[PDB]
Amino acid sequence: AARRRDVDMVRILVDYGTNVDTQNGEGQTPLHIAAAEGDEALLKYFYGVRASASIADNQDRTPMHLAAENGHAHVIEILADKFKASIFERTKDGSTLMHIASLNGHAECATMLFKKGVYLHMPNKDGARSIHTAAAYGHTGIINTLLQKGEKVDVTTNDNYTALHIAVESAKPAVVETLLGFGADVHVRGGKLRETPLHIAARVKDGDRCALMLLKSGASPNLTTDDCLTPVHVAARHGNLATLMQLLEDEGDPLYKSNTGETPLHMACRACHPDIVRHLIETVKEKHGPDKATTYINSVNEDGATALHYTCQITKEEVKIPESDKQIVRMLLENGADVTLQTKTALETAFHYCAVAGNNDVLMEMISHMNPTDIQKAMNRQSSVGWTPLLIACHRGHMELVNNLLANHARVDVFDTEGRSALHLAAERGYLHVCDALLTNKAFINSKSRVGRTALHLAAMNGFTHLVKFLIKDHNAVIDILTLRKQTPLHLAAASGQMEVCQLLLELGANIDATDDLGQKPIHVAAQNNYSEVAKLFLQQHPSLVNATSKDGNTCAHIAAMQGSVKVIEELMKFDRSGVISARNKLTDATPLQLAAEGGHADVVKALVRAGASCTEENKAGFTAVHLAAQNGHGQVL
Amino acid sequence: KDGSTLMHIASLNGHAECATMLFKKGVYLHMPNKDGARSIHTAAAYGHTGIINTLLQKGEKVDVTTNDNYTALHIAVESAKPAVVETLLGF
Repeated sequence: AARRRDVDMVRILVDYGTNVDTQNGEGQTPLHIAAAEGDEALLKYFYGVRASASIADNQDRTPMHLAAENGHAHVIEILADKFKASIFERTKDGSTLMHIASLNGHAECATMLFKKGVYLHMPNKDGARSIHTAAAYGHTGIINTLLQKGEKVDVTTNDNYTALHIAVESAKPAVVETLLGFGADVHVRGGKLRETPLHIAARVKDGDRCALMLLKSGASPNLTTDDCLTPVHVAARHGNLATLMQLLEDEGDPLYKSNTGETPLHMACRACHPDIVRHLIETVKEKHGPDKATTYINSVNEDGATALHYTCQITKEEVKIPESDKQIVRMLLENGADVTLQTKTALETAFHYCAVAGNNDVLMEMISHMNPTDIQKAMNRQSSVGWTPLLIACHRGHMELVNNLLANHARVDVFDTEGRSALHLAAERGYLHVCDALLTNKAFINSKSRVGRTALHLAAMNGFTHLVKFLIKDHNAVIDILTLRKQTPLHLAAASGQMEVCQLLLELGANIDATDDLGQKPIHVAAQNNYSEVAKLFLQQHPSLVNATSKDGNTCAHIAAMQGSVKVIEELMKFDRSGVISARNKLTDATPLQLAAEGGHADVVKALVRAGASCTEENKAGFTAVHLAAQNGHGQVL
Repeated sequence: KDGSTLMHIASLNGHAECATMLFKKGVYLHMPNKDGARSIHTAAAYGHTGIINTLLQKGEKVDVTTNDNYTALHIAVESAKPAVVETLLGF
């Protein structure tokens, strides 16, 4: 009867003794359904029975609060006749139900809720007052009555936003008209970015209805942000077309220059918007001539960046419009370009950025159409590192792009400052079909770097067994290639300690005990970087009987004593403990306990003393290992 | 396209009896021009003292500036209207 606004059934049912403060599953009271219903008949009937109204719903919508959720005023005054507290609205965010009257927008509720709910001004937990939410949800009459009651529209929040700086965020046009009529200053400031409202008007998606009303009352497209950028730059960023047309119509210059040297063409192009770039070149072509349009396209930001550099850095994931990047490149190349434009610091042209990104599934074609032969002059140049886009694309693994560059016949014999080819980069990152695409294009396997590393050395270093099978099996790469440090990739593979790779190299077979520049049999290099399972491969398979190995310095167990390799010497002692205790170095007469105590590794002492290893083995100088503990200062070994 | 806002038109021609009924009806005090000039700036520009008496009566501080920072003296002296500047000093 309350929600149906039935007064006869409330008089008879309440005359039958019903609950005056009844509660449904939602918790909204029947008197709260009378104030929320906007029916003063059931409000005076429940007020005649003195119905308590403090028990609101689950959303705390009390009789004045749910009556303001409807918009009734006599239900709020009759709620005050039922002693509703008009000074009590809080909902852990500063409810303060003039905000609710600014949520829904009821002026007849706002006047009686001004005489009754006397609070002008109590802000939200964000810091927003009633004009901020009235301007947010777009209720002009509430702004007429709150501005009539007296509150300056230069009011800010905790985040410094004025009423324009919230009404333009919601893009409510006639609200902004009333705020300009109230006396708002269109320049003023923004929160945490220190921004004019045009920087909001060129950022919100619906700004075109509102930004002209910022320019009807006059505003400043010359006004920069904290990062020194016009709102032309902002509409260049956020993809707003008609707003940018209004900004250029209002004598906003497209010729400004950011703190990073960026024109709005640059950051317009980086956000990938075709009609903005189109429109900017169509305006600069008129108001400065096509020559200054060509120098405007070839305008140079900080670190030598032109707009062609900001073409290529977009990707195929963040493109989100199918043929946008291609026609942006058509609008930039077709209207004059400096297609190389070698950058200032990092020496690389905009072509290199194609190989950085992967939108050169399309953009490599589009740039690669409008040059007859100097494409090769673009492809044969090197970066500051010394990189060609073959080195960058093969460094990343954009496979179809590598198929595009090799069909466009770039030279595979380029070299970086580290003496590396594309086989060394793609083999370093481990891509199969990139190296396959190189070797179809007559790449040279067994090339070497400054360290003399081959592609097999890097693939064995970085764990790519399919690339190792691909090189040795598919392309007959030599297995026992030495570095400049005279290292085969079995112990350069055991240097990084990759077990299955060394299983593959021993499955293909090579000279195991081939010494390195330090005379290093492979388990020495396995013991320097203390990979226990790799020594378990070279020793569990046991192809060379290298437990009693010899190097230029010492044996493997001595290096195991040097590193503190209790797992590695646990495997070595667990295989050949009797032959691992008696390790006397032929050059120094040293034992592994002496290098353990000299290194101060107490756990190696626990392992070898746990296996035997009497301490009384004197050196060539003559010491027990206790004396090396005394010389080196390791009391745990003591 | 330049912020017409016909209280400016009442400040162009200078009719106070049109300004009162155009204040109750054309309720906008304050919407500036595309240059940034409000109704006191054009009333002071074209030299109509009674419009400045009624707009100053309706409430608007004469330290108001434009987009180009000119106060009401900084436009009334550009037009060199003397008694306008007298009323602005009285304001």
